[PDB]
Amino acid sequence: GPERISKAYESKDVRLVARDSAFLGLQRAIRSERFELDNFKSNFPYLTVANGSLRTIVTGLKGIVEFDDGQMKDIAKEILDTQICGVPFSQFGTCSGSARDLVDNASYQQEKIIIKHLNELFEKVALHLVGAEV
Repeated sequence: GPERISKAYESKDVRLVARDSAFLGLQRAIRSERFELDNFKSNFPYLTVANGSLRTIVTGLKGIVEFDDGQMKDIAKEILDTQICGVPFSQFGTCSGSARDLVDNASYQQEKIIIKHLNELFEKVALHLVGAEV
């Protein structure tokens, strides 16, 4: 007998509870979580993917279009598109041996300007952050 039973949860305030969950999705987006030159020192090109934060905050963005249903959804698309290190998110999802040789030839001070590309990038994230003060 291949039958399984599951406990049923009470259903009440489907939209109200769902709205609260959407709030938490934005919270993860605010906390962020990314390693810097400490591990990007020698493993800069090694960690190309791992749901670092771009994909997780994109899920929260889906909840934004569903509840707000405004032009904020369009702003979310722009947030995904960004250039860091002179190359877009598309060329920052993989490792290249051409970029591994360039990194080694560069020093820490050169990586400091590269981390600055990241610093402004963080600032753009804060621009969508002020979407709660409106």
